[PDB]
Amino acid sequence: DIQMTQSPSSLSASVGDTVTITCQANGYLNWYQQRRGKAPKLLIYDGSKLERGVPSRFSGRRWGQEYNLTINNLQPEDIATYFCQVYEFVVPGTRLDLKRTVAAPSVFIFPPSDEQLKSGTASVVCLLNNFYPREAKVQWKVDNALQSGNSQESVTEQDSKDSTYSLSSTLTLSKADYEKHKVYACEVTHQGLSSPVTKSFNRG
Amino acid sequence: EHFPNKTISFQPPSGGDLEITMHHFNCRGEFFYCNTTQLFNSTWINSTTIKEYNDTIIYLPCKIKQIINMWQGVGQCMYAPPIRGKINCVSNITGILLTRDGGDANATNDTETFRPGGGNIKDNWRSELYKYKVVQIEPLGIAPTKCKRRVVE
Amino acid sequence: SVQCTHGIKPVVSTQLLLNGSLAEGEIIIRSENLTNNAKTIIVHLNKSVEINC
Amino acid sequence: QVQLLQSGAAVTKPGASVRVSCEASGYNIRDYFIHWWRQAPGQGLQWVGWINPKTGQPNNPRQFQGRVSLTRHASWDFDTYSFYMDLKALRSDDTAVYFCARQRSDYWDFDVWGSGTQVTVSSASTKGPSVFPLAPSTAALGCLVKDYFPEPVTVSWNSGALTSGVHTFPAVLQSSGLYSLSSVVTVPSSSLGTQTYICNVNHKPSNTKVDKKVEP
Ligand SMILES: *[C@@H]1O[C@H](CO)[C@@H](O[C@@H]2O[C@H](CO)[C@@H](O[C@@H]3O[C@H](CO[C@H]4O[C@H](CO[C@H]5O[C@H](CO)[C@@H](O)[C@H](O)[C@@H]5O)[C@@H](O)[C@H](O[C@H]5O[C@H](CO)[C@@H](O)[C@H](O)[C@@H]5O)[C@@H]4O)[C@@H](O)[C@H](O[C@H]4O[C@H](CO)[C@@H](O)[C@H](O)[C@@H]4O)[C@@H]3O)[C@H](O)[C@H]2NC(C)=O)[C@H](O)[C@H]1NC(C)=O
Ligand SMILES: *[C@@H]1O[C@H](CO)[C@@H](O[C@@H]2O[C@H](CO)[C@@H](O)[C@H](O)[C@H]2NC(C)=O)[C@H](O)[C@H]1NC(C)=O
Ligand SMILES: *[C@@H]1O[C@H](CO)[C@@H](O[C@@H]2O[C@H](CO)[C@@H](O)[C@H](O)[C@H]2NC(C)=O)[C@H](O)[C@H]1NC(C)=O
Ligand SMILES: *[C@@H]1O[C@H](CO)[C@@H](O[C@@H]2O[C@H](CO)[C@@H](O)[C@H](O)[C@H]2NC(C)=O)[C@H](O)[C@H]1NC(C)=O
Ligand SMILES: *[C@@H]1O[C@H](CO)[C@@H](O[C@@H]2O[C@H](CO)[C@@H](O)[C@H](O)[C@H]2NC(C)=O)[C@H](O)[C@H]1NC(C)=O
Ligand SMILES: *[C@@H]1O[C@H](CO)[C@@H](O)[C@H](O)[C@H]1NC(C)=O
Ligand SMILES: *[C@@H]1O[C@H](CO)[C@@H](O)[C@H](O)[C@H]1NC(C)=O
Ligand SMILES: *[C@@H]1O[C@H](CO)[C@@H](O)[C@H](O)[C@H]1NC(C)=O
Ligand SMILES: *[C@@H]1O[C@H](CO)[C@@H](O)[C@H](O)[C@H]1NC(C)=O
Repeated sequence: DIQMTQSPSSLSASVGDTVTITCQANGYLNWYQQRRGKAPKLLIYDGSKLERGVPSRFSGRRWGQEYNLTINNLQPEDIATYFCQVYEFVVPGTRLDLKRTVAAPSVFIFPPSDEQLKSGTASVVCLLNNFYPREAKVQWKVDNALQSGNSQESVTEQDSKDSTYSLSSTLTLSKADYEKHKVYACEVTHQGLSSPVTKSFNRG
Repeated sequence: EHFPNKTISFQPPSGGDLEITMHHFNCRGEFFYCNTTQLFNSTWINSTTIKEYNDTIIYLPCKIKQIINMWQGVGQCMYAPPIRGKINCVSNITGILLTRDGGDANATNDTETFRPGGGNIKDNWRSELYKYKVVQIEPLGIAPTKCKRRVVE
Repeated sequence: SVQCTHGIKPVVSTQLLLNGSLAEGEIIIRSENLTNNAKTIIVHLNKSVEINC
Repeated sequence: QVQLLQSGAAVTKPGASVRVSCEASGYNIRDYFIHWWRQAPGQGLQWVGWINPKTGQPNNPRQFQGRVSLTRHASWDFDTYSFYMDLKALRSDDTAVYFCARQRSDYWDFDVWGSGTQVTVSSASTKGPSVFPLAPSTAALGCLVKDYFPEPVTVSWNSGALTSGVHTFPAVLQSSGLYSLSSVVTVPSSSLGTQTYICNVNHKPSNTKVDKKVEP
């Protein structure tokens, strides 16, 4: 009968900032920090108690049913995921990044090479570079017709200096529809960009 | 009562040593390991109706061991000699040791499964020493009173 | 208050308590914490079920 | 000190069985429960079960019950324990990273975790990839790698000379059952037409190395 929740899991703070994450559980709760694809490390056990070999900035508040994790004067290596653990129930956690790095994405379009079609495989990609936040709505139009299910999307890690992301969306189409027309566009709307930016290419 | 809105279902032990998966005990020097799987699986969904049956006797098969390592790494290993004749014990069952199976979050179909066995040997003695606490008597008390010690002249 | 306990049999068993002392009121379910599956549950009965081996 | 060393990654076929190992050597191993967690791709951890080192008694949830089987094997004097997970009937949704954690107290706090064992189950055994260039029109340009198995493949430019501005996207598992990715680097627009750029891919499990020039 253990009910637990987690923060909206999308929050951004700059370097040297203070951040708090809240959980609402009804059992012995612990606070773990996990990196990308790494063994998670325990930070706090029993709500507030601090573990040996942990930076002093982490602290815990046990009030009511709410558990608070507070991190002070954030360092660049603390950008990770954090989750609160109860006996056998674990929430996915929260996502961390740096704020105020809003920018218009750089749009790149690359038509499939001629030697790719010789194997009977068609793959069209629209590249997004230097954009923030990560959440971007990428829509594919084949002459103003939405394509669903045939696109694979990935986002690179937050780079060290610019703290910007880059997205790759691959659209897979049949040979018949790609070679029959000329113009194809992958327009993306982003909070960073002020106007719809589209990249084109001339066959020649 | 402790699990209000779920059905209670027993299941046999899921693995481990032979001292865990099978009811282990002793008679006259011979060490018995009884199966006990007919005692420990069933389902109790809602007690919708009372089901009447006929009298039955449950026969649990039992193995017998001689090289006994009672305590895993602290007790001396022992070899129990065979006992001549026929062995017969009549004993009481005054308790059960269960272990709840862990639950998940994505989907709990209102069921809880308890499998017998589990615990260490200490739980066989907590069942007896749960009423008792040892205390130390402090028989020296100090309280104010209107009496004063007669000072000698 | 007592000077010392009742008779305690050192009988050793694994899945079912044998030769024990019956509960007085009813079935009593005892565990260190009932919301921690790593903790064993002791169900102590108020009426014996003889086992004949 | 504690050294919860875990075995390496495993790749098998659906319907097979994989035994994931875990080794503990640097403490009083008999007094702490060893739990097993699994992590789906890009998802939070998930409970699998705990095993008592003294008696070997496991405990698994409903969905995992019947398939998974946790086991331990002690040394001659219990100074070194080995913990194994036999996961019978490997189905599609079993591609996950597996951790052997060590419970420390009654709060279920795990101070020590294992390194991890990536277990993936599918057909299409190890094979060479297909490399596709991107025709150029500061800007960015790169190569694409397709239909390789299994991970990983690394793309290097100019034979281990250029690594600035590289954006190697994480690989994606398509419906076919193979792996693909695209690696692009930034380069000034004046360098195009004057510099020769090559992308080199090394696929150790398939022992295939492919270097391809990118030209307009
Ligand atoms: C198995 O393990 C689990 C742990 O995993 C364990 O769970 C504990 O269970 C006990 C009892 O079931 C819990 O204790 C109770 O906690 C109640 C809530 O405590 C909170 O609220 C206190 C008051 O805050 C008021 O205001 C807030 C909003 O601000 C509101 O939400 C609250 O409801 C409340 O109205 C607060 O003081 C308390 O803080 C605790 O911790 C701090 C730091 O450790 C300490 O300084 C405090 O003094 C306090 O202990 C917490 O924030 C609480 O209301 C309740 O109090 C009743 O009993 C006392 C004593 O009888 C009376 O004086 C009081 O008037 C109430 O009648 C009681 O304290 C405990 O919180 C659980 N722990 C966890 C982690 O979940 C199980 O018990 C275990 N099972 C077994 C069998 O052992
Ligand atoms: C206790 O007895 C039961 C049967 O009453 C055993 O359960 C069988 O175990 C075998 C071993 O693989 C299975 O093939 C059977 O399907 C099981 N069920 C039946 C009805 O036979 C159980 O294994 C015994 N206990 C131990 C520890 O062996
Ligand atoms: C097994 O249980 C039975 C019944 O619970 C016991 O029989 C009674 O035990 C009490 C002990 O409190 C005696 O006072 C009674 O005289 C016994 N007989 C009856 C008819 O009540 C029996 O003693 C138990 N066996 C052991 C070895 O303890
Ligand atoms: C042992 O304890 C059980 C409680 O679990 C008793 O069962 C109750 O018996 C009364 C008899 O008046 C019934 O009215 C209740 O409905 C029973 N409870 C349940 C949950 O079935 C039982 O009587 C006790 N036996 C002895 C000898 O003390
Ligand atoms: C314990 O078991 C023994 C033998 O298994 C029982 O003694 C036999 O009980 C049966 C029951 O029908 C009789 O037919 C036999 O005549 C008895 N003697 C022999 C030598 O077999 C004994 O009664 C059992 N005890 C209890 C309390 O059930
Ligand atoms: C602590 O938790 C409370 C909820 O009880 C929340 O309102 C608050 O923002 C958290 N942080 C601080 C610093 O109080
Ligand atoms: C739980 O069981 C009680 C008694 O059987 C019943 O009244 C109640 O509706 C059930 N459900 C909940 C959520 O309490
Ligand atoms: C009890 O035994 C098995 C144990 O798994 C269970 O599946 C079955 O439904 C029950 N009854 C019989 C007769 O086996
Ligand atoms: C002893 O021998 C058994 C069977 O030959 C084997 O399983 C075990 O690993 C050996 N070593 C120890 C320490 O038991």
